[PDB]
Amino acid sequence: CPLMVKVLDAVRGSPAINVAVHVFRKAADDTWEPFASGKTSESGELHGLTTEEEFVEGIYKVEIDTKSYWKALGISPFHEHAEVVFTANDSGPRRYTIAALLSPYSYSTTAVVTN
Amino acid sequence: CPLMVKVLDAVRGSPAINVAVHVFRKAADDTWEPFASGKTSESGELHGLTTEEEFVEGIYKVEIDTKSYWKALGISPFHEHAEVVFTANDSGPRRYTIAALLSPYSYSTTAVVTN
Amino acid sequence: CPLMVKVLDAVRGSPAINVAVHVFRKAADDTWEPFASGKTSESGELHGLTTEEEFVEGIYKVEIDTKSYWKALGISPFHEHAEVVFTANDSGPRRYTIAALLSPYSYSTTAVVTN
Amino acid sequence: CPLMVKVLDAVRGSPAINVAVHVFRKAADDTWEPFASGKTSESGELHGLTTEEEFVEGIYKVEIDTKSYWKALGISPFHEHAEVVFTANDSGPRRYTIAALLSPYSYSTTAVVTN
Ligand SMILES: O=C(c1ccccc1)c1ccc2c3c(cccc13)C(=O)N(O)C2=O
Ligand SMILES: O=C(c1ccccc1)c1ccc2c3c(cccc13)C(=O)N(O)C2=O
Repeated sequence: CPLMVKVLDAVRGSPAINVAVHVFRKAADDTWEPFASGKTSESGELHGLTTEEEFVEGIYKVEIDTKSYWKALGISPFHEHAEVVFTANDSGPRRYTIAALLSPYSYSTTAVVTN
Repeated sequence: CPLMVKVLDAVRGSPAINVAVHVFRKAADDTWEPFASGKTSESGELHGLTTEEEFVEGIYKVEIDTKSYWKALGISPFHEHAEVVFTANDSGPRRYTIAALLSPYSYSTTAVVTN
Repeated sequence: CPLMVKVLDAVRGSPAINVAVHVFRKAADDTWEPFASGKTSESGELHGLTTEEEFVEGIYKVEIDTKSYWKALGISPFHEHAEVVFTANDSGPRRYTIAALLSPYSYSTTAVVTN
Repeated sequence: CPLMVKVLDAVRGSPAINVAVHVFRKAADDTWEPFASGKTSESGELHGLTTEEEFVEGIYKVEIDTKSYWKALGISPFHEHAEVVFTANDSGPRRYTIAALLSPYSYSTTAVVTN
């Protein structure tokens, strides 16, 4: 897949399993169109969101439902979600791994982009 | 102020200066209503966004224009911006510091919430 | 002070208070010579470690006792400590802020170096 | 392997390739004994450091030579290295992934521990 999302839990030192992830693409009218969604697996990874032909140039938003993840563990976290917004494929097709490392009052996100 | 934003640059080891920050409150119709904005100071800090009276309970979005910052430095960035979305004051008024540490392909954000 | 250390807790969204910090200078024989130490304040900050005269060029180690902090909170940690090792003042005296953001299984450290 | 190290570059959004990594184990006399070493591959991963039978309980230090990585890219970074120190296998054998995300003036490190 040209787009993979990986989510880790910095409290438990584990993959963050069953985290909902929604992907949107900015349409010509500037609205966010639903693009793909899924949940992280037991390895904290979400594969198969899209294909090379569907994943054309554009601005994409990945929204990771971090609040439901923490709430299910009993925690009332700070953030409603973790959103990552980015222009994709501007210089031709690339493969993107969007990684997120989650704590109740902090998160980090990183992209690894390969050709 | 009950809300302060602080932005750091992990490439130069410095405050991130003159970074545009916009704050929104979620409206009854789920749209984002612009509320306050500013540019970070020489210390990477943005003070005076709001007041205790005005900063009522609700869902808030802080959008940090990370792409303009990296463009100003001649460095290719990944993200269009860094967004932080949170519910405020759920258990009473708090002082919020939203800190963001920026790299071209990664950012982290942390909330320091004090009483 | 030319050297300040600031520690934040990503689980509680707070300064990390009463965290032990030890600073060492590398000796001619490659051993670590203890130099200064302290505990972070209510703001997570440790000031007054050293002075401009004393803080000459050299390699310095800051060891943050993250394991004691997490043990005090009843939370199982991964690391024995967080170490930060750096060469100081290579291009002249600077003011260094060493910031660390702590989670039980992850930490980040950043230097803010100003003139 | 029960111990894997993965290193990423937050400036370029890429694996950090050919990074030297040295692992030490604390001996009964409290000294650091060399345990294993290697370099990250094209995927920024270092596999094969040890075996399940060799990787007994103990305190381990992983030193990642982040300074040589940056210097080879023309950058004079803040840190001399990134060190991660941890007790392993205290509650029986586990598999450890030590991940490090590198910027010139910042790094983060995370452990994913699985059973
Ligand atoms: O988020 C921070 C951080 C991110 C990665 C590593 C270490 C600290 C951070 C860095 C520096 C400061 C702060 C603060 C609050 C919350 C986070 C940080 C803060 O109040 N101040 O003054 C910092 O300098
Ligand atoms: O973002 C990561 C990170 C966050 C904080 C500290 C160290 C690494 C991170 C952790 C683990 C993995 C990855 C990956 C890509 C990008 C970032 C990470 C990745 O591909 N894999 O396999 C990781 O395990």
